[PDB]
Formats: sequence, C-alpha cells, structure tokens
Amino acid sequence: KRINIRLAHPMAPGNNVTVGYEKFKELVAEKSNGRVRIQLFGNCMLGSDRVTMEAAQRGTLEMASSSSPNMANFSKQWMVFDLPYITSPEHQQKLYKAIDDGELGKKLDEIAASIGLKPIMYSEYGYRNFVTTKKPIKTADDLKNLKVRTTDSPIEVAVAAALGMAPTPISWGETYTALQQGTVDGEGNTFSLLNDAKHTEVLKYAIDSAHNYSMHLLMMNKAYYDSLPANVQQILTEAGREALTYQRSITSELEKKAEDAFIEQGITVTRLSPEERAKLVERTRPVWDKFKDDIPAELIKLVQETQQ
Repeated sequence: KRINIRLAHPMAPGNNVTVGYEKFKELVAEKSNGRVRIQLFGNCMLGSDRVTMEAAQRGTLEMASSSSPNMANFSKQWMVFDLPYITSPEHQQKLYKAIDDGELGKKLDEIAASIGLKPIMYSEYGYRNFVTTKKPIKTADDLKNLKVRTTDSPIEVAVAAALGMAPTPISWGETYTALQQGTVDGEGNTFSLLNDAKHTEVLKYAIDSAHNYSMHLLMMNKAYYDSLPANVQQILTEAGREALTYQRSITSELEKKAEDAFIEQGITVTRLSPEERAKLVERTRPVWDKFKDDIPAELIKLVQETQQ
C-alpha cells in the first residue's frame, strides 16, 4: 500500500531549494514505482521554518527543511557553518564530499539524532554578499559606519560590528521599506534572494564578500525513519543524495542568472581584490574566538579540513 510523506518548507515556487525538493519528490516516486509519495508543502503552507521543524522533531510531521542558522535554535552546534570565512566557494566540492560521505557528515548525523532527526538533504542555500542602496562599496573600509540590516543571528551581528558597520535586526518583511525609506543603508544576502524579492529595485552596489555560508537542512523525524522498511529507508536516502546533486548545480546556475539580473539593472558588482578579501577575513576572525566556547573545536576542524 501507498506511503504518504509530508515535507514542509519555507521557500517559494522556483526557488533553488524548492526545485531540489521537487526533484526529491520525483525521484522518490520513480524509485518506489509509486509506493512512496512525497507531498510538498512549500512557501510556509504548514508553518514558518521553526513551526514546521518543531513538528518534524516532535513527530507530527514526517519531514521539514530549516536553514542552518535556524537549526542553531534547536542545537547550537550547527553555528559552525555560519562562522565568517570558515568556507569559501573555491573549496565547495570538497565540502560537499565531506558532508556526503565523510566524517563531517557522520558527526552531523549524530548531532541530528540527539534532537530527534535524520538528515536527508543538505540543500545548498549559498554565500551572502553585502549590498547597498546609495553608498559605493568596493573596499573593506567602504563598509565602515554602514547601517546594515541583519537577521536575528548573533554571528551575523558580530560580523557586522567587527567590520565597523552598525547592525540593525529587521524582519525580512520590513527590509524593503527600511532600504527604500533609508533606515538602513544596506544588507547582506544571496544575489538570488535579493533579486527574487525585488530588493534590486532599491540597490545600487554589491561586493562578492561571501562572508556567510548556509544550507537548507531537510530532516526526517528519526523515529519515523527508523519505523520504515529498509528498502524505503534506502529509497529516501538515495533520492536525497541524487536530488542534491541536481540542486547544487541548479543553485549555481540560478545565482549566475541572479548576478546577470543585477548587472542588467545597473547595479555595480565589485569583485574584491585579494588584498581587500584578506582584510574582511582578518577583521572578522575575532568573531570565532568570541563564540569559541559555544561551538565544538572538533567540528571547526572537520569543516576547516575541507578547505585545505
């Protein structure tokens, strides 16, 4: 008989994370010949990121996807991935290998288990970049005294302050108005979300700072997973792994298209010099020692090992 598995997530139609979960649904159906069906509830149809991951943890929902910074609200260990410049785009393929098949992946499995969850896909969300409405930013010093919108992430706030910026936490929904009306000067996010949300209408400058990395973590209730037949577990695990291959590639392509939409809209996108990138790394590194006591050294080391 048919197994119906509900999957909740916060992302909008056509979004890189959404299309990965569509691939997941398609592969689960193919592999199970229709016996297992993923029912998608995107765009917060079942709740916010937090509401749906609590339901998955508790066992009233089978699967949910949460951003890595939002997972820090269930377990602080996930904060390792938010540290400034802990990873960079140049080493992304080795990061994926470590998560997919390596000791990093296994430790993350254990951490999820301790809060009632089984990881199924580590969806790529991307690297955040600083953008501004009116003030040109081409250098590290250009960032000093910028009023910048932040999320509620303590690491995001610390990074802004380390760079001499003035951080203001503002909900996503209030951020367009804050930029338009001038209560902040800028923000930091992926080019794809900024363009998709039409913030580009009010922006004029961007730098490829890549000062924050994140993922969207698709989790299954672990007790539920452990209740399934071996062959169904295998279907889910394999569909996840294969959908992720596609999702990581689609993310790259959508980010290129987002960056082109920026240029088309007259936004000046500065490619930081090695000298200027180095200053952002150096200025932000004290943030790691500030949060040292809250993130396990072993986990920092496993992530750094992917970068060299």
